[PDB]
Amino acid sequence: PALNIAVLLGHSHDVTERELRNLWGPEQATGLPLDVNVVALLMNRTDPKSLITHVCDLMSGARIHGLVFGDDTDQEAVAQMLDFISSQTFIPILGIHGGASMIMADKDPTSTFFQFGASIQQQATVMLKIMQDYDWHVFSLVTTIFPGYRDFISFIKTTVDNSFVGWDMQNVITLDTSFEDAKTQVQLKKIHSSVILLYCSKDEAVLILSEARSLGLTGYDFFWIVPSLVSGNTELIPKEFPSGLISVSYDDWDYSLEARVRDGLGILTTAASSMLEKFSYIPEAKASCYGQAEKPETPLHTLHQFMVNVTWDGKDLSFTEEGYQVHPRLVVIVLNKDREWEKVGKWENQTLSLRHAVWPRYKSFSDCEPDDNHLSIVTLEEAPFVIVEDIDPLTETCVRNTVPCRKFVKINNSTNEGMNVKKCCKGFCIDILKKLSRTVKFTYDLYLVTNGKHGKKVNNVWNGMIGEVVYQRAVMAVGSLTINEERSEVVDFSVPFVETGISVMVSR
Amino acid sequence: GWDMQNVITLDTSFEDAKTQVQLKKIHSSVILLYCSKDEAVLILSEARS
Amino acid sequence: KFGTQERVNNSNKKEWNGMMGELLSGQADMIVAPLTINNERAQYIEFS
Amino acid sequence: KIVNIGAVLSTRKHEQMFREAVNQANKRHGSWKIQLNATSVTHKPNAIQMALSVCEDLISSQVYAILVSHPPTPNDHFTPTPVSYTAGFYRIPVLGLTTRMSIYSDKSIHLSFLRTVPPYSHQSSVWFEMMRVYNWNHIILLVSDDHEGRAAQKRLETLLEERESKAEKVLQFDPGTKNVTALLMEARELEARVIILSASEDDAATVYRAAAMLNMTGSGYVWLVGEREISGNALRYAPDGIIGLQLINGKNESAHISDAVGVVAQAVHELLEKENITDPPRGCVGNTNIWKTGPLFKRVLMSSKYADGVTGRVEFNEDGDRKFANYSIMNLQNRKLVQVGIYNGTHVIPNDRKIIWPGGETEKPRGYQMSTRLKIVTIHQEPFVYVKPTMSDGTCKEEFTVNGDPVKKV
Amino acid sequence: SDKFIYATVKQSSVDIYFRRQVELSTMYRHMEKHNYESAAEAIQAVRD
Ligand SMILES: *[C@@H]1O[C@H](CO)[C@@H](O[C@@H]2O[C@H](CO)[C@@H](O)[C@H](O)[C@H]2NC(C)=O)[C@H](O)[C@H]1NC(C)=O
Ligand SMILES: *[C@@H]1O[C@H](CO)[C@@H](O[C@@H]2O[C@H](CO)[C@@H](O)[C@H](O)[C@H]2NC(C)=O)[C@H](O)[C@H]1NC(C)=O
Ligand SMILES: *[C@@H]1O[C@H](CO)[C@@H](O[C@@H]2O[C@H](CO)[C@@H](O)[C@H](O)[C@H]2NC(C)=O)[C@H](O)[C@H]1NC(C)=O
Ligand SMILES: *[C@@H]1O[C@H](CO)[C@@H](O[C@@H]2O[C@H](CO)[C@@H](O)[C@H](O)[C@H]2NC(C)=O)[C@H](O)[C@H]1NC(C)=O
Ligand SMILES: *[C@@H]1O[C@H](CO)[C@@H](O[C@@H]2O[C@H](CO)[C@@H](O)[C@H](O)[C@H]2NC(C)=O)[C@H](O)[C@H]1NC(C)=O
Ligand SMILES: *[C@@H]1O[C@H](CO)[C@@H](O[C@@H]2O[C@H](CO)[C@@H](O)[C@H](O)[C@H]2NC(C)=O)[C@H](O)[C@H]1NC(C)=O
Ligand SMILES: *[C@@H]1O[C@H](CO)[C@@H](O[C@@H]2O[C@H](CO)[C@@H](O)[C@H](O)[C@H]2NC(C)=O)[C@H](O)[C@H]1NC(C)=O
Ligand SMILES: *[C@@H]1O[C@H](CO)[C@@H](O[C@@H]2O[C@H](CO)[C@@H](O)[C@H](O)[C@H]2NC(C)=O)[C@H](O)[C@H]1NC(C)=O
Ligand SMILES: *[C@@H]1O[C@H](CO)[C@@H](O)[C@H](O)[C@H]1NC(C)=O
Ligand SMILES: *[C@@H]1O[C@H](CO)[C@@H](O)[C@H](O)[C@H]1NC(C)=O
Ligand SMILES: *[C@@H]1O[C@H](CO)[C@@H](O)[C@H](O)[C@H]1NC(C)=O
Ligand SMILES: *[C@@H]1O[C@H](CO)[C@@H](O)[C@H](O)[C@H]1NC(C)=O
Ligand SMILES: *[C@@H]1O[C@H](CO)[C@@H](O)[C@H](O)[C@H]1NC(C)=O
Repeated sequence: PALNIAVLLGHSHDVTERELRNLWGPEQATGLPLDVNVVALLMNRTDPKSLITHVCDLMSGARIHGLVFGDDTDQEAVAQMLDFISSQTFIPILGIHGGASMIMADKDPTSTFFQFGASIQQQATVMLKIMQDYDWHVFSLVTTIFPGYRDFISFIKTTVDNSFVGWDMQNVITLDTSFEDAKTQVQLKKIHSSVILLYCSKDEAVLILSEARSLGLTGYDFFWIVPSLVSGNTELIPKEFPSGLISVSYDDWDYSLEARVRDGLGILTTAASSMLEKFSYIPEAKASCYGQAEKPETPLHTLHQFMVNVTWDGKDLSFTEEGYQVHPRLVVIVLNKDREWEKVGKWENQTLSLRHAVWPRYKSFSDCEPDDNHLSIVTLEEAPFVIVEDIDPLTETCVRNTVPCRKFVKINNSTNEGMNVKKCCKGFCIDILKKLSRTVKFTYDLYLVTNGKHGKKVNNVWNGMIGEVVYQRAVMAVGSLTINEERSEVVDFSVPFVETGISVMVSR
Repeated sequence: GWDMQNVITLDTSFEDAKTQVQLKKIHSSVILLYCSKDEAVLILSEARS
Repeated sequence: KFGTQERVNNSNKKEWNGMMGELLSGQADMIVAPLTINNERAQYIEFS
Repeated sequence: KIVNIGAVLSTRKHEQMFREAVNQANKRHGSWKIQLNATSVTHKPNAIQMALSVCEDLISSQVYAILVSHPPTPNDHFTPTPVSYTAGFYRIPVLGLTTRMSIYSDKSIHLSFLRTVPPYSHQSSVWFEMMRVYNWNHIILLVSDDHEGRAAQKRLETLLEERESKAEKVLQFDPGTKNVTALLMEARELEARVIILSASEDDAATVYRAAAMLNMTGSGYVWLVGEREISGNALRYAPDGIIGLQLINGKNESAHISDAVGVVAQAVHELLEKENITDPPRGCVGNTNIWKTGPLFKRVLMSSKYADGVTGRVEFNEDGDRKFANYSIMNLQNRKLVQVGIYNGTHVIPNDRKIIWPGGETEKPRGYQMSTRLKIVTIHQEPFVYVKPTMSDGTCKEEFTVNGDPVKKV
Repeated sequence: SDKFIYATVKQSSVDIYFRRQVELSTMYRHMEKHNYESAAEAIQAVRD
């Protein structure tokens, strides 16, 4: 049995037809019971008439049992068109890049059309994971009348209702219109220092963020989380977008179009192999789009139910009933001080890995007030005073009477680098630090020290707490730090809170 | 035994980015205001909003 | 089991078990048992 | 100066009357500044044929808005879907004449789709108004698993949120299922006696047959359904006393055509007074760029209120759907349907007709029947609840306390 | 300590109360592995 797959691309990409055909030449028995004859095609642009004619020609002539579509522009409508074609042709159509990669809400029940993208629910889940990892439990929700907001709000409410984390949701704001006129400033002014989940369009986000800045809602302690709708094209960035704007999107940097086409062809091949193993033979495609065939056109067996269980060589590219990828390749990016989108974290296998364990402070604008109440504090593990413990397996976050603290742990002594693991620090000194925060009204980023041990001057260079404080890497050293003549000379000390001398321990 | 939370000075305009976070910093139930009537109207309107 | 809000490993959904699971799912309408009252249990059901 | 308007109509006489309405609107507004030229095309059995014809005839004619209606054939399986996609490519607004499917209500799929009739999802609002009239608090939902059932359930839940109340249960069944007995068995043990059903005609007929064979049509039960449940085969098996809804001019074509052409003419006249107005693209082939002022035309249509519409005051909400339509609450009596009142945009007003509730009784049934069979759950605690195995007779031996009083056992 | 083991019924009110308490967490991690399925089993275990 020979399986014909048509791969449609545009002239914007540099991939040629010969390269597309050579893509399916690995020669390791990719299809055990069948062989794949990939046919490629290139088109100028995307428009209804030419796209439909090309698809009909491919179905009638090449007798394709599937279709892989790669779009270059950002026209979302094409995606819907593709779905319609499926509903009229029963040929599985895969969205790869561009407009075809834009996810739609509800597909036709009889349409076997799937996309390489992430749904709004997955984006909201990734946002919640980002907020939980950084312990930004308190947050607000700002939405507009843009389509796809009711289901987003419902999913957010369902997630906040069914999560063991506190998730102190302040309120939900729905700005219908007249953002700068009236009836909207009163709602936007009642949000305090927290995290804002903004859902709108890019041009609408322009005005929303401009008014938020005009209302002083873009400070250092305000973190804005937005979906891929307002991120849009990575190349162009509005000037009024504040730095530190965390967004989630389908990655376009590491995941090249060649890998996209290879994964699509592999998905089609493994679905065909599974169907051949289960059913008898691949059904022939429809004769032609036109002619008004007198039939139900319903095949006895289709590939719709065989794409739920898909496993390619290394990755799990399974799909859901609605057509969303079970494990989409989602990337969390930020707008750095250079006014460019920089990749930060990734989300695969329901595991979120961030490059920065602690969120760095980002200057929202050139005229923003300088950071003064946010402090970096070093702390060392001491059994009576500072107890360091792993993340709670149940809540997946720091438990009560504990504070987050990142420890720089290496893979081993062999490597000259390590990662910051966010553990939970408690004890006497941690409680004292919490009380000081509650009194003086300052925020802290407590992190363990890995250079020295309680401080010692070697080669006229201090390490440990004294070294960290003197070299401007921290503002204070809360812990079991003993007051000493040289230490007091080098750095200033506070009033002692406990009498700690030197003593001798002996066995009874 | 008074509880003086803070002192806020509205040196700049009453509708810019400033004088909003400063106003938001108020958590007490009693506010002692001191200005002239013309900007008093604006400050009270902003507080009401 | 008396009843405790426990996280199911799949899909990460809160679920009540025991008398709580029986009552909240509609399988039971009233619990006459040595059920201790506390803050967590009063959030979802009502105690006399 | 000339402004073209495209139409995809069922019959030739419909096209002729649409052209006459275009001429009437041009005469009313005045053709001295702009002349409204109307182009029309008849439906075709194949959706791909529609997708080709809309580009070959309507798009190539540089139309500003397309009026789409259902074909004369009783089939109603998403017929206007192709057009709404093609004109959605260029953000060309599409006015829906008699398309009540709510899948088009989601603007995320159909970028530019307006309609002069409310979808089946909005019918839930009517039921909510009944909630305020007959004082019903506990209800049972029988929505389907397709998009219509989900949308109706979501809208009803959203409307009940403001009352701080929720439906007792939301039963869901797959479309086109021969057997539904399990859902009715599950619903029987519940206390709520208000059943709300919204599905296809075949599913509604199956549910009605099951309820008739399951003693669900007796006294104390009230059924609230939409239009689809009281039209066609679903009417044959509908239990007596069922309350259904029908829009006044849902199946009417001429009135909707006239009102739609009037509102689109008013919107075009209002829009052309603005500056840098951009003409629509000509032809699908060779032009992949969207219409520059297409979204502006969409907002103009959505913000336009017709003065004297035949079907009523034409007004579109934020979802691009018809608002404030006349609903006729219409009840089945003696295997015949009679109007028992009329529902306006916000409130329900009855008439001199007497409502006959299911079971034949005329008194308004209570929302629920109090269940006196409490399902009791108990845990094995030795000091409180001793548990003992029984003998072969079904009961365990009776004992007595120190005072001689017998111990009560269940 | 290892020599002194104290436990309670798994998934009950006392488990919730001990889990929520801020100073009582240290013993909770010890007791969570020793919880019994019902009161009768715990009574039998403490008896012998
Ligand atoms: C998805 O496909 C995989 C691979 O074909 C299935 O895994 C095999 O399932 C069969 C039948 O249960 C077992 O006999 C094999 O031992 C499995 N292989 C491995 C490597 O685990 C899997 O069961 C399929 N899942 C579904 C839901 O269809
Ligand atoms: C995909 O995710 C699952 C769930 O996290 C991973 O399964 C876990 O694998 C680790 C590593 O061996 C175990 O410690 C966990 O106990 C597993 N959990 C479950 C629920 O099975 C799985 O390894 C991941 N697959 C990858 C990363 O390829
Ligand atoms: C004005 O409307 C008339 C009526 O539809 C248009 O005439 C049609 O034009 C199309 C496209 O060329 C032809 O396929 C039809 O056969 C024409 N109809 C008749 C009866 O001849 C006319 O083109 C429109 N003019 C403008 C400027 O849009
Ligand atoms: C639909 O399924 C239900 C449940 O399987 C069927 O109900 C059974 O009906 C028979 C008599 O008709 C009883 O003896 C069984 O006890 C019922 N089942 C249960 C679980 O109570 C029902 O008959 C089915 N419908 C049709 C048309 O066959
Ligand atoms: C539905 O209700 C009818 C009437 O209330 C029931 O018919 C009676 O059922 C009883 C008990 O089975 C019989 O003793 C009578 O002879 C029946 N009368 C007639 C006229 O049929 C019927 O059984 C009920 N059905 C269900 C499924 O509850
Ligand atoms: C659709 O509604 C219109 C408007 O009510 C109906 O047209 C009316 O028909 C009657 C009887 O022929 C006339 O007296 C009115 O003057 C007409 N009104 C208008 C505005 O034309 C039309 O008959 C209805 N169509 C159907 C199929 O019921
Ligand atoms: C049915 O719809 C018509 C719309 O044609 C309603 O008639 C309007 O009623 C209002 C309220 O009295 C008047 O101000 C208008 O002048 C009437 N005509 C129009 C063209 O709007 C009629 O009231 C509706 N039926 C109801 C609500 O029972
Ligand atoms: C729908 O009908 C109701 C009932 O007649 C209308 O409500 C009345 O409106 C009049 C006119 O303003 C008031 O004087 C009455 O007090 C209202 N009564 C109630 C109970 O609300 C309602 O205005 C109608 N809506 C429309 C759009 O016509
Ligand atoms: C579009 O592609 C065709 C080939 O099918 C080509 O002849 C034509 O020149 C292309 N259009 C443009 C604008 O390049
Ligand atoms: C760790 O590595 C350093 C060099 O990087 C080495 O000097 C030291 O002895 C190592 N410690 C061990 C192997 O315990
Ligand atoms: C890993 O660490 C251990 C303990 O420090 C050490 O003995 C071992 O040599 C390390 N592995 C290397 C250096 O490859
Ligand atoms: C995961 O949950 C399922 C469903 O409750 C249960 O059967 C299974 O034992 C659980 N496994 C673990 C490791 O908790
Ligand atoms: C086009 O007209 C609109 C409406 O007045 C205006 O906002 C816009 O700036 C104009 N654009 C140009 C390029 O003149």
